[PDB]
Amino acid sequence: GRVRTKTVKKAARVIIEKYYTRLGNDFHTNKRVCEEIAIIPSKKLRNKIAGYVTHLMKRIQRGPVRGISIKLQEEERERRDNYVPEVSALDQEIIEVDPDTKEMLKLLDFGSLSNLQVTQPT
Amino acid sequence: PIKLARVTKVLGRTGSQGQCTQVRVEFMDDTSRSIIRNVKGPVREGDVLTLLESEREARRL
Amino acid sequence: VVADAGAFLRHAALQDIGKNIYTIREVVTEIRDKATRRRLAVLPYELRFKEPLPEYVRLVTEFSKKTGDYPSLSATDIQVLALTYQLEAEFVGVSHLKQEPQKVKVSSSIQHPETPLHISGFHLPGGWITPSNIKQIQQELEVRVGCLTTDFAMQNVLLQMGLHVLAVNGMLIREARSYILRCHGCFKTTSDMSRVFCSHCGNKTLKKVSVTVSDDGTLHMHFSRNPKVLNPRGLRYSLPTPKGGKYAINPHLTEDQRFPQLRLSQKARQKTNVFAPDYIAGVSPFVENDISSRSATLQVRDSTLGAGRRRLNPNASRKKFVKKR
Amino acid sequence: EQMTLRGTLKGHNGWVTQIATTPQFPDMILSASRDKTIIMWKLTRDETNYGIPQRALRGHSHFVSDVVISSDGQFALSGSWDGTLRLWDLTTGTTTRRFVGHTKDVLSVAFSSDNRQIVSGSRDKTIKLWNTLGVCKYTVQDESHSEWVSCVRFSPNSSNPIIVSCGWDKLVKVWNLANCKLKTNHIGHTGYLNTVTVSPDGSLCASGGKDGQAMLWDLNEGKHLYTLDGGDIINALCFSPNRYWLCAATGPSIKIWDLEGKIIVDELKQEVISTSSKAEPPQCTSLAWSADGQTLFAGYTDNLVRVWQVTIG
RNA sequence: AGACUCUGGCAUGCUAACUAGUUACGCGACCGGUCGGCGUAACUUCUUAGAGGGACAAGUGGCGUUCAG
Ligand SMILES: [Zn+2]
Repeated sequence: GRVRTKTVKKAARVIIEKYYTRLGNDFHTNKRVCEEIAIIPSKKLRNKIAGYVTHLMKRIQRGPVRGISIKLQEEERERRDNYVPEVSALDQEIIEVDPDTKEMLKLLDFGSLSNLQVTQPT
Repeated sequence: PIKLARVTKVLGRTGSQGQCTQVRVEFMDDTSRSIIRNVKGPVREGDVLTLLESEREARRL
Repeated sequence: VVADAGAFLRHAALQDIGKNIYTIREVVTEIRDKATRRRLAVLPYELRFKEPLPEYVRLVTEFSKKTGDYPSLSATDIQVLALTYQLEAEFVGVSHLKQEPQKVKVSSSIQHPETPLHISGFHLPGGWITPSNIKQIQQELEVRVGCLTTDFAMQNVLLQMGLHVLAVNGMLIREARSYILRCHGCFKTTSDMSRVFCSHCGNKTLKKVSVTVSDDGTLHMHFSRNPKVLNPRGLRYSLPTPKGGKYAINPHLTEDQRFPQLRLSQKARQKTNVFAPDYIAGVSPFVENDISSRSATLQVRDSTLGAGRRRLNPNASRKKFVKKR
Repeated sequence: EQMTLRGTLKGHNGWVTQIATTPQFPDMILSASRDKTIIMWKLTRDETNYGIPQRALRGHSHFVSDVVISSDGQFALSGSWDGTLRLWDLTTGTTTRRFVGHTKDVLSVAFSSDNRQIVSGSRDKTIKLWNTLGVCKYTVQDESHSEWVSCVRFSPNSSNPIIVSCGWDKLVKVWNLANCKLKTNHIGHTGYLNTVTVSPDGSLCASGGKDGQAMLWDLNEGKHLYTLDGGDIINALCFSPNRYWLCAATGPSIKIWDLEGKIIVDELKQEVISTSSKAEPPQCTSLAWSADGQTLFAGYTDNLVRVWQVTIG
């Protein structure tokens, strides 16, 4: 059958990683921009690269890939990562606690905690 | 009695040398009687056969 | 009439029943079954894709974390819930539906959680599965808008609001009998039945508890007052030193530990179906075992295979000549 | 005021990239395509079909990216990816002159009401001035564009003869004849540019591209005026000669704007099939407004020209 | 090994060809036509020999851990 070359793949990844903005879904446009971006000797090789780019973008615009880093999804990812809510999830009104746990707390000087609700195992 | 046939599905290749085709036969007698038969030669899905004996049933199990 | 993914999945042809047929565009694209997608490709098109306002989505989630279902829910699940709420607000009066649910009533019994009540075939002292009973087997069956939700986590939030919902059947659903899991360390409930570690404290400590939700909006839980359940039997046992590599099967202790991939070959994990139309021609009555591939010699097994073997306590006695894979 | 499909035009194998409508004849309309063929259509507007092809202008060795008509409906001009700029005769259906100078893909072609003023815009990073006979007037190199020259149009106005050139370098550059001097730089875009269209009055220009935001600039002032947001990428931009209407070809659909109130007029899309859910709908590459003021000519990736007519009510 | 290069298939697009050919136009021969008869204005269809294109699994559908294929 037919299988993609390592060289073709790596170059494609480079081209997507750097210049995602220039590329699209039109194969020919992607080919031409590739030709105007990278130092490619062979036509066939260039074509292959373009194809790989095209496939990649068909795939990538649906959802993010495992391999490369996009210059928009880096920002987006960062935004999603450095997120914090308004109210902390540990700052809770009433926390449910075991009798044993309560006992332990008492044996640590913290018998004067207010937020605890000692629920019995029914 | 001579009964005409249909081809519902082409299953695989039987025979020693891979010469016989195992084929699902629907009847053209309106009945949904699906008997699996062996054919010699090229058969595609949508062929119509002329079976000499309809009572026969080819290698099932 | 807001359709969930379960409606298409169970092939509920209730396109004749409702007129307000609306769904999310996401839930119909998430289905991986070919027959349901084939059904989507044919059905009389009166359905209309709708996405709700973020004001309503914020309002659903506001009390979804109060009822204790929000972790069990999905993103798409909230979307359907919000769709119903904003559709009810559009046509009918919004004042019908309550904000903030009710305090749950605790009612304990001495029955074991594994008792086969509410299983249709099983019968105590006549309860028969008949060729008439098959379409009747649904749940607990009793005007303009509703839902087609088969998921209980969905149904719970819907009925807490007071949104009149239904199932694959024509008439409205009143009482919702199902099981939920409660962790006996942190007491945080999940409606997701599949999971084995809790979302909160991560231990393998989730235990089955039966719940009922009325159309009124009241919840009650039946806790097991049975010492067999909360018994510290086969729990402390010495564990092997953690091995890495390709073949090492670790004892499985957290929900998110990285296992080395050990899959079964396609020759192996093919089950024989006898109801195939072309089955009779195939030489042998059963699909051949795999014995040639590496997965067989490494003794890679399916998750369902070896189930009760896990339930036995490790500090016990296996037969003198067996090793437990 | 509504927009409705009057008919559909079939005749191209490759994508319809540019449509050129003539003011002189409201009965014959020219359409460029990727199948290396530019078809002159004879309109019949029957229930069977809206128009039958009359002549197919074969000659180019690559995609015909831009076609343009003349002041009179007797001359055509095309710019194809092979670096060839070809002057066509619509009467004979044969080439008259061949304009050779570019090394790369000739993207866009410009033509005046004066007629003896031809400007080609190529990926060669170069603007070239041409005579009707084939003489190169002036080669532009001194700070033309950092990247590909996307689209080039003139100003159909009795005032200053101004050329507008947008590029892939994120800039809109304004040039003036006889001096060939950079008049106005227009900075305010995210992503590459695709199309430029000048007002029929000769006062405003509209530029768009990747961002999906049609940026409106003034010709006389050199000033920002409007920003018109859209869903997807902009392929083509269009003006109405009578209605003061900015029609922009978006992703799969077309979006019509009224600039007087910044209001949407109508969205234009026809697709019923839900079976191809994981497949992307055919994009609309070309867009041209007819001389009538009611008829729209839209070229798609589906290699199919669709026509839109105005039904009042 | 693959990749690299060539080669072949394709161009009524381009570059040319007094050792390639066609068309038209003159003269002649023959019965308004036939002529591998002869003489320069048409430039490449045929012929040649080069450049540049052109195919990349490009697109659609199905199958696929929904990815590799
Ligand atoms: Zn817990």
